[PDB]
Amino acid sequence: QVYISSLALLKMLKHGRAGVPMEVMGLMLGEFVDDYTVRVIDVFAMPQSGTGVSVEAVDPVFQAKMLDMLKQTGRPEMVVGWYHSHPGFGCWLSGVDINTQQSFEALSERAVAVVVDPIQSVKGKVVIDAFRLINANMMPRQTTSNLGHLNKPSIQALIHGLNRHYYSITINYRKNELEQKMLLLTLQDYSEHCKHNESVVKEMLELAKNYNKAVEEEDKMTPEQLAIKNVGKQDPKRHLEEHVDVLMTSNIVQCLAAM
Amino acid sequence: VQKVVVHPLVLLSVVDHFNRIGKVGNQKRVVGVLLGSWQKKVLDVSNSFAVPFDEDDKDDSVWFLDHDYLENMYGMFKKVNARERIVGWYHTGPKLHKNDIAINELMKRYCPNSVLHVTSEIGAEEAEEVGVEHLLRDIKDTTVGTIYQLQDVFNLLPDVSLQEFVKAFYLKTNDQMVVVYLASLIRSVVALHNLINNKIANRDAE
Amino acid sequence: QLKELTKQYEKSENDLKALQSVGQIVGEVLKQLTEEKFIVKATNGPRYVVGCRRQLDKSKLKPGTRVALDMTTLTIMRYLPREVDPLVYNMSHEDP
Amino acid sequence: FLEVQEEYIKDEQKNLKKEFLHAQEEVKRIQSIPLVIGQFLEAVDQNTAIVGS
Amino acid sequence: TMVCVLQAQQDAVNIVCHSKENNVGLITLANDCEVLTTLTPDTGRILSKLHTVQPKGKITFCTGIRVAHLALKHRKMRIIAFVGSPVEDNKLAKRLKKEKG
Amino acid sequence: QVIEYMIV
Amino acid sequence: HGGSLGLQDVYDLLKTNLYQDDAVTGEAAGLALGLVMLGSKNAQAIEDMVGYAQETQHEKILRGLAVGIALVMYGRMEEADALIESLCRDKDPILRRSGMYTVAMAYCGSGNNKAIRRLLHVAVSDVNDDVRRAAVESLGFILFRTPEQCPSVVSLLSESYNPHVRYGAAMALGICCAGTGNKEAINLLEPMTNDPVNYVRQGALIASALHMPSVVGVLVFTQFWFWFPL
Amino acid sequence: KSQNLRRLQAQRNELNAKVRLLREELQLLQEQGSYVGEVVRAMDKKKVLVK
Repeated sequence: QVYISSLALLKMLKHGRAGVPMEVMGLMLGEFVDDYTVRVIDVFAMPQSGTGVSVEAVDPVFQAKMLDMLKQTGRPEMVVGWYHSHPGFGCWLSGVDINTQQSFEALSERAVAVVVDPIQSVKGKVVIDAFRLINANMMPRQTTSNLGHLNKPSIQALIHGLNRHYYSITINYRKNELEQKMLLLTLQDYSEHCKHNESVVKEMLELAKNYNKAVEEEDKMTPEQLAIKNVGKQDPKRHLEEHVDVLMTSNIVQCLAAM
Repeated sequence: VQKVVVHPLVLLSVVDHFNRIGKVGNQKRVVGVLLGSWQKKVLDVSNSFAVPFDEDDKDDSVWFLDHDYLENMYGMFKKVNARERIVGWYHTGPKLHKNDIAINELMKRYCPNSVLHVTSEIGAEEAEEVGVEHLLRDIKDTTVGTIYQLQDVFNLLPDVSLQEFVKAFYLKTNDQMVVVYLASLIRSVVALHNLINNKIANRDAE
Repeated sequence: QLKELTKQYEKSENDLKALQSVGQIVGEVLKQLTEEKFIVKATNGPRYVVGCRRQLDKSKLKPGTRVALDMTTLTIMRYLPREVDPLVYNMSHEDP
Repeated sequence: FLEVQEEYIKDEQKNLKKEFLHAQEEVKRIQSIPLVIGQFLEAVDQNTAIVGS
Repeated sequence: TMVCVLQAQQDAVNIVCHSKENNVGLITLANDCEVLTTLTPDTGRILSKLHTVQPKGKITFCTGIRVAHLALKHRKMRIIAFVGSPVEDNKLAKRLKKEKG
Repeated sequence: QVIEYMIV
Repeated sequence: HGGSLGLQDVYDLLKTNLYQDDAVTGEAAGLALGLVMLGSKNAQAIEDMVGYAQETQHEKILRGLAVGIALVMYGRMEEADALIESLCRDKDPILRRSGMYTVAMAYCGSGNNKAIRRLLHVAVSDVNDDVRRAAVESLGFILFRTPEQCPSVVSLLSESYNPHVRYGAAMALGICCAGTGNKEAINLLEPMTNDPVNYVRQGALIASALHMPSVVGVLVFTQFWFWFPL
Repeated sequence: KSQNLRRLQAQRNELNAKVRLLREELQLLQEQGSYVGEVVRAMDKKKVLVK
């Protein structure tokens, strides 16, 4: 349903992550065709107060004047709606609703905002969700059976009690091949080759002595998964595997390119 | 003086900007300024306007402005974030000429370092790669899951002189080969330990 | 009829903008400037890991510094100097 | 036909390695500011314990 | 409009700003081009160019015609072109025939 | 030995 | 849009009116293609539907690459198989979805297993849990006449990660035993049910519930996304 | 070929079970933490009397 250019996603994460928690805000720009398919191309970072920002961020001269400026040498069409930048927890909007819900119909019903999370999303899967005006009207969309993943939110009572008003739908994504593609020696005996095969073979010596002690010891009188893998005195044997792995990616490969 | 780092924030911004100006005609060196922290190695982290580029179509001897518009977006992003200073400016790929060095010089106003050349490094995207690693789906990063100068070029080429160097090269290879032989052994042993673990496991599951 | 209400009423508009504020819990940073995240000790509270202000002066955040922390999100705020009790009812006043 | 789904299994092993080493990465959101620290005491089994907050 | 640029040029620019949203401007007919301003309802800061004014160099007409051509093209348009100087010779007429208090 | 130089 | 659902001139009228709906015109176009598609397998029509100026912000990739696949099945199976191409490699996820759908009747009679296999590797290369849904749909629509073996094929691929494809498998194999209760459907149903997989639950339900026009009505029945009209 | 194929089924099902409890592991840890304590022992129908 709701679409994004994902430049709005990166400027979104930029403005959010830059200003935590401070709940930074802004408002994006796009176009409407039907019920709720909203292409969002650019988010507009409206400025920050001291520590608590509200409807006062809806300024005359900043969004009006700069909407004229990047209307001229940039994004031409009308705005969509706002956003909000929840740090930490996730998505529920208690004091946010009185500062956001009444603002929409001043413009249009074709107006969404979105709460994001640049703290708990360290991921490559960032928490994004728009919503509705279900302040009132408890009075269609076959969806293939209610869309799936909003019968799986973090089902928490204050969140789901917020979801009575909220009703998120989807977040689509676009990108192009160009952008995709874009994003996608030596050292020899300085001291290097010696002093990382003079090092690691010594831990292979006495760590293989402790591997000897491990195989001698656990051979008999062993039960219950070696007392839960020796959480204590970690860790024999695997250490040897790791050591073996470290040199054979190094003492060959760039040495190979030496040839 | 250090090099440049990168943030693909400005890369997606300029790429979307040439998705903007790509109407009928107008293959244009669209110059827009950057704002961000400038110090030792940086990127000038965020883009700006352009005052879009048109000369005649190729007669590139006439300019774009305002300096008050420089401090429109650069001035009123200070109301949003105050960490920034202009150095960076871009244009299209890949051709440059005296127009571009004349906007380095003529429209200078700070810009000591701004190549979009020794400052040549295309960065890491610190602390905001969450908006990159979500944007690195189908086909993935690797796959994830998988005359004077040229006169001085060949001054440092010739080496077949194997007496000394050859012997040395032979030797090092031998020593490192040995290391690998030593290793490729203890992982074979611990692999065999996993074999007897699996065989006694399924042997007891009989 | 207007300057009176402007001065001694519009000066008292400050109650809403100050009423918007939220207050900040205090604590002592057990240092370990774990770079992007520090471990602080609240006063009657647990030790725990906190993120940072992102343009704070980290280089002088010494182990054993009173720092103010956010309540809901809990990121560290503006620092504090080392406190004093009502030792103000001790030093600042006696029988001289 | 049993050669058909032979090409299925190799692709599924490869792609489950793709999203598997991609799938040790979605668990790293639960470690996020701010998390209370409290010392570890006795381990009892596999992935549970009796940590002391 | 867009007005190009020590006694005649001073007076001719000082009244032409506030003579007539019909935004003012101030460019030159100099070398490598100075624009200094755009279409803005602020008119008096053109007078700010009068403080530290310095005509010292060479005049080029057609390039400044290209300056007002662009800066007024990407906004009616009017090119006010002051001259007290010999303009040498070299498309200037026939390009803008389809251009148009 | 570049041809000669299974581990994966 | 409704009018098309209810039922050369007709075709072109639909296009004109179906190429303007942009709500009613989307569903209308879908229905139009469906009841006019048959099996023309003509270059003109194909390219026309394919290139509706990239977007025309139409309902989900033109009802899921409707026109193309529909007409392909409508006229043939060999030429339709040849076309699978665009959607299959088409950049847009929707294009690929459409391709999968078309490879929906193309080579029925459990046909060119080369094609099947190819689809199968695309059936696990899908960007998300959708295109995979379409892959399952195609699977179910093929392995038509033959079966008892279909269950085994779907068996291993039935349950896995991204619990959207799991449900898809159901429909893909559901069709195989329309028809009949067993050929391993019952065996591979109970285990799949009673699970959070929200979409999966519904898939199980429909499987439990479960000639050229009868071919079509199930092929569109996996467009359980859009509205009711199935 | 079918026997070796079912060995590959064992490999694929094993890795798929790994990604099962990793995926529902990352949604799983959003639940609660059990307490711990000594008791004086029960008397009756269910019962404990913990402390």
